[PDB]
Amino acid sequence: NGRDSNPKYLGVKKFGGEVVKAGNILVRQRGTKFKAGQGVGMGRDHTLFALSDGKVVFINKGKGARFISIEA
Amino acid sequence: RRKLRTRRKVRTTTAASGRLRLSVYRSSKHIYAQIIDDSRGQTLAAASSAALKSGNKTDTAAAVGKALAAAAAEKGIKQVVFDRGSYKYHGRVKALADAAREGG
Amino acid sequence: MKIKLVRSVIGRPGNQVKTVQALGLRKIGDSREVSDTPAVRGMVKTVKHLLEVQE
Amino acid sequence: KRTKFRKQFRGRMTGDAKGGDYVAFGDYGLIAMEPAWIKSNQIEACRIVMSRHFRRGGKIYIRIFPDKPVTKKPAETRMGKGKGAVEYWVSVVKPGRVMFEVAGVTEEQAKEAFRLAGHKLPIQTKMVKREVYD
Amino acid sequence: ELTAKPRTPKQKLDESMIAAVAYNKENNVSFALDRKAFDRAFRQQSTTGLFDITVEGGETFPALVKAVQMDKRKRAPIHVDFYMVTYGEPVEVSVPVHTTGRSQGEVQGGLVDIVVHNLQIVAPGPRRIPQELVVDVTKMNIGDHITAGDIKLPEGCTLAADPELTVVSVLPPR
RNA sequence: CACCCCCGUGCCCAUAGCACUGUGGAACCACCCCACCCCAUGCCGAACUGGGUCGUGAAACACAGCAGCGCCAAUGAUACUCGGACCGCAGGGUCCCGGAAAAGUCGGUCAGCGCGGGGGUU
RNA sequence: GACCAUGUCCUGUAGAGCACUCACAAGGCUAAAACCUUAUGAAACUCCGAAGGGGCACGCGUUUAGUCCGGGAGUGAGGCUGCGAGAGCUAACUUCCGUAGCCGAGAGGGAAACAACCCAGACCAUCAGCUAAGGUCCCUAAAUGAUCGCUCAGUGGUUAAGGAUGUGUCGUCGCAUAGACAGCCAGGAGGUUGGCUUAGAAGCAGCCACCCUUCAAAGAGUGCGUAAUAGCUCACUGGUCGAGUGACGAUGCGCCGAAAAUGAUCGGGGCUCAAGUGAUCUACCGAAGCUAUGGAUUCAACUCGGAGUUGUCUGGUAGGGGAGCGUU
Ligand SMILES: [Mg+2]
Ligand SMILES: [Mg+2]
Ligand SMILES: [Mg+2]
Ligand SMILES: [Mg+2]
Ligand SMILES: [Mg+2]
Ligand SMILES: [Mg+2]
Ligand SMILES: [Mg+2]
Ligand SMILES: [Mg+2]
Ligand SMILES: [Mg+2]
Ligand SMILES: [Mg+2]
Ligand SMILES: [Mg+2]
Ligand SMILES: [Mg+2]
Ligand SMILES: [Mg+2]
Ligand SMILES: [Mg+2]
Ligand SMILES: [Mg+2]
Ligand SMILES: [Mg+2]
Ligand SMILES: [Mg+2]
Ligand SMILES: [Mg+2]
Ligand SMILES: [Mg+2]
Ligand SMILES: [Mg+2]
Ligand SMILES: [Mg+2]
Ligand SMILES: [Mg+2]
Ligand SMILES: [Mg+2]
Ligand SMILES: [Mg+2]
Ligand SMILES: [Mg+2]
Ligand SMILES: [Mg+2]
Ligand SMILES: [Mg+2]
Ligand SMILES: [Mg+2]
Ligand SMILES: [Mg+2]
Ligand SMILES: [Mg+2]
Ligand SMILES: [Mg+2]
Ligand SMILES: [Mg+2]
Ligand SMILES: [Mg+2]
Ligand SMILES: [Mg+2]
Ligand SMILES: [Mg+2]
Ligand SMILES: [Mg+2]
Ligand SMILES: [Mg+2]
Ligand SMILES: [Mg+2]
Repeated sequence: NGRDSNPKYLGVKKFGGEVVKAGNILVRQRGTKFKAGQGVGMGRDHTLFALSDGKVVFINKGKGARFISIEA
Repeated sequence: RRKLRTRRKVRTTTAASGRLRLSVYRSSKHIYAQIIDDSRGQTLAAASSAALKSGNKTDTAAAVGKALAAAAAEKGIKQVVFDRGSYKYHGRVKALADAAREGG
Repeated sequence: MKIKLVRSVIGRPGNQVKTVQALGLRKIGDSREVSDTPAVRGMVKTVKHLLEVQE
Repeated sequence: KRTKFRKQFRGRMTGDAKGGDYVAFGDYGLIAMEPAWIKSNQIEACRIVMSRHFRRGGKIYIRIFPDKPVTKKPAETRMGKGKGAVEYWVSVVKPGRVMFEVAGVTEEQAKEAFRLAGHKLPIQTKMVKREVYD
Repeated sequence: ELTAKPRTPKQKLDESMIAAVAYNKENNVSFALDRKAFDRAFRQQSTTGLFDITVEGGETFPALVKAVQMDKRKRAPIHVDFYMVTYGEPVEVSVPVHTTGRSQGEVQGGLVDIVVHNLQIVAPGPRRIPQELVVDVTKMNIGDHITAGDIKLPEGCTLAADPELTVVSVLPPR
């Protein structure tokens, strides 16, 4: 063994209560650990970036049912 | 099962586009076909077939579409999204769309 | 509230060091009056083991 | 005591027991006083001796079990390369976790059974009788 | 008897078997007990009976011990739970099992194991619950198991466990 | 939101779900009804689908009862831990202050809020 | 800026649980996978799940740092301790990471001695004062201090499994002025030289099983005995006897366990007629920390055309900057 692979510094890049420019990246994820609410659009590797400038808010009933909206 | 309708009604993510959606219920030919702004829990333009008659269901459906087109144009609406139900765009409902956008 | 340093800041984790510094006693044997505001009351609870709280 | 198939290696730590602080099954029993690993062989010696005291008996539950491999490095080698391969299995035994639990044998007989069964053990232990059990 | 100790008061080295709440729909109550004097009663009653307490204020309150929270490191009690008795078959209590006499397998066979030393049942009588359950094991043969289904249940008691579950069972030697 | 009830479509996002079950009937919905063709089945009008009344509330669905199940769930007590301060050679553990679960008991629920329409008391 | 408080969001550790995966404990059920009652472990298991922790916003509050831009660097070998892990043997003044602090770069008091530990960051001067850690019998500064005990071991002043009628403090179980525990005399029984055994096994090698008579009174019955019985004792019985005893337990301080190499020791003397100890309370000693008087620099405000006042600062390796002294 003695093998390993680079860190992928994934996360909630922008936490609810953070104003965001358009195109800011807010969550990094392997998949849909977050499912993108209103105003946000999710990319190829399933990072989801805000489309509209404003505050970031978490809709989060959880269990795969967590969504990131942006409010203007 | 009828995973046609939850699928087609998750594909109206473009209610985020601002257009209203136009539900239809090719059931008993009751084809009531409401128009809805989803943001409020509100519907804006009913067209139930209570006593419209008009004959066979495929043409009574177009009658429902042509009547609802006026019923919604009165209030000031023009953007449209045809949220079909489980039903195909097979004709008896397709007439509803033809007659509806014939006179928006 | 009355406050007096009676413990060195040396050898104590640096949050306690910037805590005493913003409290504004730079040497043991200093004292000061303090506001009742929860911010500074918690600023003093954080390093109460360094100080003699009087009131 | 040996585990029939696994994943290969482990690690270690301790804090007080959360599984099996109360006795069931038996009449009396025995409890640890000290955190520790216990090898397969320490179990088997307690079984051998308490089966010596329980001829034609059959009242010997063993409510513990070597789950954890522990792997000494080979002969004389400088450090470098893996944890060799496993040398023996051990069971974590935190205090208050029962090990042993007899039935069907009179108090002084079970008491002597537990004397010998503890003396082969690497820990303090205590015999208990059951009554504050939900 | 018990005194009030609401919130988190300190205890005497006389254990005062603290951390005791009695509850139903009505009211929650205070902790403080009288240490060994608790144990001297509990072993006699042992979940299958009730006894009144008299904190200052409430001169009486019946409860039947729901559960105990003993220390693990030093086999001693700590916290005890209680439930009030609203009477009129409301009681869901765990009766101890007991076995009578010589069995036919205790004659020539071997072991006589109680697989369920206690078993839960509802009691039609609230203030009258069995203190035990003597079982007539005399007539079983070696390798047979008395199932719960034929366990005597005096005075209209229901059985809160599986009819087919084994309770006692004779076992072969070795 | 005059009172109920039906078809639909939302918010909610198992305290709303399951099962047992009873009411429902041409008002609504639902099966049955026929198929060369619109249209379709990698075989079947079962599914879409097109042409309709009888018939029937069977099944499905709606709505009530329902605490067997699931779902939630205290208080209390712990586990643990932020800071402080200690003991044991060691594994390990204690104390002061404050935060504090999980499991279980007690107990809670077979929901709760809209919007448009259809037919009722005529 | 920084700490701290509020608000909010994100996390899958400790713990805890088996609901999936691997494992695994006693049974019931059965062509055993499966299934149920009961029972458990898990770095690569999670129905759950703190404490904390990070980002934002505010400052609803104390503070003084920050940011960028340009010149010069050095450093890129770390060391310990505590907490959390890995590797190791739950070895190492071991090796590798996280984290806090010290050391490096650190003087001063304590720890006999001692980079790391505990106290405390040295501008200068004083034959001034209060204290920290640590101390107060003599060395050696300062109570042979006070009060309730604890240990008679030099424990103190080197471990453990394990043992012990050692001793205090509680605490659970029995049998007693219808008179018990040792303690003296008195009896020891009945089929029965009891079934089951090897060659004989007969309280008394030993696998299987313990009921029944005669009795105020005795278990086919304890350790011994030659290979077997006797034999002196025992568990109940008794005149006497005259009042407490015996058992497992929690613990506080101690005993044993406990052998290495030039000569011993707690730093030494010596300490129980406390100089050990656990609990309390003072009174003082005790530092280059703090306070007093004097004094000078770094900075910054404040005044006059570096000066002076007030505050403040001044441990220091590589290094950067600044003012100056000496020689031709
Ligand atoms: Mg850990
Ligand atoms: Mg458990
Ligand atoms: Mg390897
Ligand atoms: Mg609580
Ligand atoms: Mg605190
Ligand atoms: Mg801590
Ligand atoms: Mg706490
Ligand atoms: Mg700030
Ligand atoms: Mg864990
Ligand atoms: Mg972290
Ligand atoms: Mg602002
Ligand atoms: Mg530069
Ligand atoms: Mg290097
Ligand atoms: Mg390092
Ligand atoms: Mg290892
Ligand atoms: Mg090293
Ligand atoms: Mg090295
Ligand atoms: Mg160096
Ligand atoms: Mg330093
Ligand atoms: Mg020093
Ligand atoms: Mg030393
Ligand atoms: Mg010295
Ligand atoms: Mg040196
Ligand atoms: Mg030095
Ligand atoms: Mg050193
Ligand atoms: Mg200290
Ligand atoms: Mg002094
Ligand atoms: Mg002092
Ligand atoms: Mg002196
Ligand atoms: Mg010992
Ligand atoms: Mg004295
Ligand atoms: Mg003084
Ligand atoms: Mg001084
Ligand atoms: Mg000075
Ligand atoms: Mg001067
Ligand atoms: Mg300096
Ligand atoms: Mg200085
Ligand atoms: Mg200097």
